[PDB]
Order: sequence, then C-alpha cells, then structure tokens
Amino acid sequence: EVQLVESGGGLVQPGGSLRLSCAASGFTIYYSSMHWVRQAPGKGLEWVASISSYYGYTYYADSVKGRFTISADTSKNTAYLQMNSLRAEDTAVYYCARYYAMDYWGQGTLVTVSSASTKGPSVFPLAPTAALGCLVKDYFPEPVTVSWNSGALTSGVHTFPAVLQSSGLYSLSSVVTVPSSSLGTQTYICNVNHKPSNTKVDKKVEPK
Amino acid sequence: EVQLVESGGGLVQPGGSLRLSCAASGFTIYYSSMHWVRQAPGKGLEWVASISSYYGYTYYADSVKGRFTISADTSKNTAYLQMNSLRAEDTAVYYCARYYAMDYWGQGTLVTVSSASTKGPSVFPLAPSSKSTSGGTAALGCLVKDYFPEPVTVSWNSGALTSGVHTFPAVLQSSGLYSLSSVVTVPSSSLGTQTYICNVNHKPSNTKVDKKVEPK
Amino acid sequence: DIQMTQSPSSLSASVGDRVTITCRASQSVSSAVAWYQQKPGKAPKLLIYSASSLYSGVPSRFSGSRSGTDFTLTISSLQPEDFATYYCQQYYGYYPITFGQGTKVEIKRTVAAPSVFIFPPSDEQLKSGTASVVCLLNNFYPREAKVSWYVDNALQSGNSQESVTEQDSKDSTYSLSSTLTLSKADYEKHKVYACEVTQGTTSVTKSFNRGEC
Ligand SMILES: [Cl-]
Ligand SMILES: [Cl-]
Ligand code: NA
Ligand code: NA
Ligand code: NA
Ligand code: NA
Ligand code: NA
Ligand code: NA
Ligand code: NA
Ligand code: NA
Repeated sequence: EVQLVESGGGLVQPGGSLRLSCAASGFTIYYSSMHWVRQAPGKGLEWVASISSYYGYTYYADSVKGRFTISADTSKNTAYLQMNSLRAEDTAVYYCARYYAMDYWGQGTLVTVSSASTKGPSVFPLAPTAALGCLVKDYFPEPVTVSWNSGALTSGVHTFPAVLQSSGLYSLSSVVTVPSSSLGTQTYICNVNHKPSNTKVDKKVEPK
Repeated sequence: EVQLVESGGGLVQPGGSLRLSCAASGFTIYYSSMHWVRQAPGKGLEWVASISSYYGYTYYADSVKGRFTISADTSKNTAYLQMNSLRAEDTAVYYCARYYAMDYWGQGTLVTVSSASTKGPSVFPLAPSSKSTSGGTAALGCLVKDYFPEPVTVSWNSGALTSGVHTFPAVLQSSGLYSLSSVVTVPSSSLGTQTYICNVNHKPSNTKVDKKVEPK
Repeated sequence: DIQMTQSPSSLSASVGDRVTITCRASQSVSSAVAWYQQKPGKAPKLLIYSASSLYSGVPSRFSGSRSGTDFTLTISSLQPEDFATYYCQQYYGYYPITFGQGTKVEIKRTVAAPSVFIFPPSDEQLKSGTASVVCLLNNFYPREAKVSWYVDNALQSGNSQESVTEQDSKDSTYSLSSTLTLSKADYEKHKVYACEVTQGTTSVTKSFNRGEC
C-alpha cells in the first residue's frame, strides 16, 4: 500500500519555525512530484509548495515565498516543508500529497500559530436506549481525539466539533447511545488524547 | 503488484507493421513515463521511444523516427508501440519499461522482420564415432537446421539428460533460415547401451522433432 | 548527441573481488545516470539511479558515483549472483536516453584447452544436396579462439558460421561450434575435412577423411 505519513505539526509562536515531514512508503519518492496543500479551519484547499520529480525544481504560492522551503530526501524517502516566520494566518491543516492530480494524501497535521500556551483538557462524565458521553473541556490548541472503550465502541458515537469558548479555550463533547440493559454490566470508558500537551485522559462514565 | 505485460510480437514481412502492447498493472500509467527499449540478439540495449507522463509528448531514436509511434491508452492502462515500415534490422527483443530510470520492465517479446516463410527444423544427427579418439569421451549432437523464425528449445531424453549438454545460439544463414546445434558429451562405453534423443520444439511452426542419435 | 562510453568491454573477476566499471558521457548529463544488471534471457534490472542512489532491494555492495562526466559503478565484493552484464544509461535530455554498450563480468578461471570434435554430414542430410560439417570446441577457457576450416588443406572462406555458449555455471568454461556449409557435389569431391582451433601459441586440428570410418 502507498502511504504518506506526516509529522511535525502543533503549536508554534508567531514568528517561529516548524519543519513538516511527509514520510512516503510503497513508492520511490524520486519518481514523484510532492506537494504541500493547506486547509484553514472550515475553509477551502490552498496550494502551498510543489517539488518536481527527478530534478527537484521548487514552486511556491506567493504568500509563503521566502518563508517556506519544500525539499525531499531520497535516502529517507521523505519530503519536508520548512516553515519560517509563521503568522496567525498560517494556521491550517497541512497536507502533503504526490502528483499534480493528487492521488494519495497524508493524514494531515494541524499547524496552530499562536502565543497562547498549551493546556490539557479536563474530562467530565455525561452520565446516563441510553445516552452517555464525555465533556472534554478547556483545552488548547486543537486537536483532541476521543475513542470509547479503546476503540471497541464505535457504533452510535458522536464526537462533536469543538467550540471556542470566550476564554479562548476549546471545549467539546463526545456522546454515545447504548442499550440501557448494558448500563449495569458493560462499563463505558472514553479515551481522550491531546497530543499538543502530550496528555491522554481516560474516564469511566458510570450511571448515577 | 507492479507488473508490465507485453504482447503483440511476432513475424512480419519487410516494410510491414506490428503493434506491441505494454499492459500495466499495479499503477496508473497516466502519472508515469513509458519507454520502449530493444535488444537485437548478441547486442546491447538500445532506446527506441519514450512517452511522457500527463501530456504524453513523444520522443524517438533517429533509427526509428518516422516509422514507429509510441502511445498510451489510459482507459486501458496500456502503452503501445506501433511499428510501421519495419526493417530486417528491427529484428529484436522489445522491452517496455517504466520511468526514465527504468525500475520495472516488461518480459520482452520477439520481433522478427524477414521475407522468409515460417517452417520447422530439419534435425540431423551428429553421430558419435564408436571408437573414441578423445580419451574415453564421445561427443554427440543434433544439427537443428533451416527453421524460421526463432526460437526453438532443445532438450535431451525429454529432460533426463542435462549434464554436459551445450545448446548453442542459432546463426542466421544466408538463406534467411536459422540453424543451431546441440551437443552432449558422454562416456564412450555408454554408446552401446544408452539411447540419446534430442527433442526440438519449434512453437512458431507448431513443430516438434525428436531425433534418436545412434553411433556411426 | 550524448554518448555513454563504457569501460571495460568485459572483465574477469573472482568472487570477493572489487569490480569497478566506468562510463563516460560525451558531455554533461548532470547526475541523470542509471546503472542496470542483465543476465541472459532476462530483462534488465535497475541498480542505481541519479548516479549514486541505490534502488530499493539492491544489496548495498553496489555503489554508484560521479565525477563530472565520469560515472563509475563499484561492486565492493563480487558475489556469485553478480556475474552478469552491466549497462550505464543517461536520461538527461537533448537523445533523451542513451545506453552504454555494456560491460560483461565473467568468472575468472585457469586456462583450459578444448576437446575438439569434427562431425561429417549425416547421410540423411546429403540426400537433399547440402553438406554441413560441424566442429565442436568443448569446455575451454578463455573465450577467445580462432577457428578455421580446411578442405584438403585449402583454407575455407565465407562458408562457415560460429556460435558460443554462455560461460558454464559449474566449471566457468565456454563451448563453441562452427559449421561449414558446402553443396553435396563439393563435399564429394574432397577427402580431408579439418577444423583448426588456435589459442595463444597452440593450434589443434581435428580432421576426418571422407569415406573412412
Ligand atoms: Cl564423431
Ligand atoms: Cl541437404
Ligand atoms: Na522529489
Ligand atoms: Na479535535
Ligand atoms: Na542497423
Ligand atoms: Na525441447
Ligand atoms: Na548454432
Ligand atoms: Na549452425
Ligand atoms: Na594450462
Ligand atoms: Na583471450
């Protein structure tokens, strides 16, 4: 299977630098053009930078030129995007992809350029067909991910988009509906991972 | 998973036409440059033609310019070499390959251009002498003569004899017909009790010849 | 026009040896040079691209390098599966592609004199009016040898053809066949048929007398 695995996102101060990497497996990167494409939250796709096959000539959107540098390491089969002088306007999910009609994409990594500090979530039970959930409150930056029972419970989960609170901190809920017959036998645990602060929270949600 | 499967080779009269196909699997040909490279017998690799990714600009060696046409059908994920005005010197194994640094190759198909008519071999014995003049060793063989076109395969005793066998590359005679010889060396004493049969398969004429080679 | 000039045309080496093959471009091709291995009967196999990049799967004993227009392929320690033909290739672009003429890497072994046999035409063949006399040089080394046909001590010109086997995988020898083609009428009017094999300072002639068994 052809795969692109990106790494190197996260929170950066205005003016700082980040290096994105796009590790490619299942093909030789030398033979393929690589491209970086970004998505501001809730917005369209915007092309950032391209690197050609073989020769490796570079092209850049006018709004990142002289600040970003795309490159590729063949002996690592990885492409990169060095980003200098990041500004709030550079906040986005960044994708790497191959070819001009981009057939394979990275999973995407979010770049947040801000001077607010990182803060892990507080997780609260939403205790109980029965509904139950986990309130994932007061975290920064995005993202967080929520699973249930270590991913063994997927049917009927609704993890909601975060809302930005007036504090500047994000909050969200993730809820699941289950048979009420299981409220006494089956235990339900939400698994909340906030990689920007290197924090995972596991919370058993019990009926009250 | 990536595979290039060629077809379409064969025989054609001088000036005639053949279309070679390169069917690609495991990858979409649109993104990939495609190339034809040929090897006449006994000789090296020679680039024939290239088609670029995406747009498909075409490039040709001087030797084939104005005569061959490289193309690609993305909807069939297949590349072609259309060979018109063919010439005896075009006789070659043609390979298709992917990328300018060619990482995946088709299996190769034989193209023969000649006015000679397809015909199976005559197989003549190269009989060993019964008194050896070579120490205790005897050489015996089959002369595989006047077949067309290439190739033939040769075995001895239906695959049972392989030690000491030498099957030589064929030569093209001034008749336009091919000839080869296949020899084995054996102990002289075995001449009186072991039977030696060469098996000559010539697929292009659907002919197989078995020749029992008895001492002189 | 870009020429890839490959040296040497062939070389003899042993397992464990360090083998260097040079290719010289007629002008600058940047680093757009590839190196291929080919074995008889099989399609070529890519080993190096961009002149120094080891293609995926290729054992690390292969290395490519560039100095200006000079491209060299090095095998630090020759393995038994490495005996083959190697080709350099440029793909820089205006021909956009030019292959070197190739370097065959042959096994070294001690000199070995051929067993030489001469085969008169079969009576089966003569009935149809042609006479093929076959000469066999069996399991010799090195490959280079000169074969000459003599008919009643007269050198034959233009009526014979030769063919050589690939090096034997077991004893590293070569074998060679030469066939002399005559009409049946010409065959019947001569008595002595001889095949002469020369290597170095030795000539070995095998002969027969038409009619004597
Ligand atoms: Cl004999
Ligand atoms: Cl005849
Ligand atoms: Na690249
Ligand atoms: Na999130
Ligand atoms: Na020619
Ligand atoms: Na056979
Ligand atoms: Na032959
Ligand atoms: Na012959
Ligand atoms: Na000796
Ligand atoms: Na020699």
